[PDB]
Amino acid sequence: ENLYFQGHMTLEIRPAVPADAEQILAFIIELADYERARHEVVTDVEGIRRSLFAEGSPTRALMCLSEGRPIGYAVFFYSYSTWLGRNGIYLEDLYVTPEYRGVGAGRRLLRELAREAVANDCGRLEWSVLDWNQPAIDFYRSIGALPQDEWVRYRLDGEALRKMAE
Amino acid sequence: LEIRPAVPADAEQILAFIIELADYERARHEVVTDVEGIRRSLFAEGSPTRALMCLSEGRPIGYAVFFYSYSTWLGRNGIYLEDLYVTPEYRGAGRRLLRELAREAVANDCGRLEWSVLDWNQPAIDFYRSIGALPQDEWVRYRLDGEALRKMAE
Repeated sequence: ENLYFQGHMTLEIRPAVPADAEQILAFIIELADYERARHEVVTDVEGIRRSLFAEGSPTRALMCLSEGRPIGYAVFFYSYSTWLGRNGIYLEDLYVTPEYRGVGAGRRLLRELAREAVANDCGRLEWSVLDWNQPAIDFYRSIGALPQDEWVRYRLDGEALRKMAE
Repeated sequence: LEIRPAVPADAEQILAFIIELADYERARHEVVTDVEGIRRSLFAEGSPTRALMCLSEGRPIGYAVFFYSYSTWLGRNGIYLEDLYVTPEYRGAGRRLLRELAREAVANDCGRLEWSVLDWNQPAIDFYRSIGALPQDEWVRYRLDGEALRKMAE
């Protein structure tokens, strides 16, 4: 004998502010750790605070909270399609703490980005997922998102980038 | 050869090149915009997107289109290169366009310069390999557009 029932909490989504930096970094680390890349986080709180909230930063961040109490975040920026001749939005990070993965916070963050895209005349909302991350893939497939698997992303960074400039 | 920022007057030439590139990428039919649409978006007041023109002796020979990304791991902006193209009769202009983008990346405190390539496009892959670029092939890009995007918003 036991009993299951629905609980209801009011959740909040708001734009992030400079004071959110320490929490945002905390969540960035948690996400990177889930993505098996903890060691790749090389920034610090002031690095995040300054770059994310610079005047004319291309990047925007949202916080998700419960009587908050932050429970998740998203970081995104505008992209462009030359084929559509329209801006798009690219979602870089999306994360909800494990404890709160059932309440629909992740989905609503993604929905609000979609609303922003449509409201701003954008052709596409896009993001990336690790090929081994089947739970996330299942979710993205379920909402009608489609893989762009003909494309491979290439990167210049570190010394190779410096040499290309020099 | 000359590399310069694109201006609204370049829109016609940019679109012609966009179509040339799309055609090579086996996607000519995906270009659904006109010059007007390019003007209104690419050259909108407050536009997040930039373009570079490559010219040889006053003649436009190629272009790039790019925007700023962000790495939460690095705590740094990056640049994402959407389009890079040099017309056949002039194919080292492409390398020159990339150099300018890299210089822009370095001056603007960017950690990464990135772009995408079709897996069948071996000439592009060969070129990118030759400049020290590395494939980020653990990731798959996902997209919502059209009805799926509209329905998600609602």
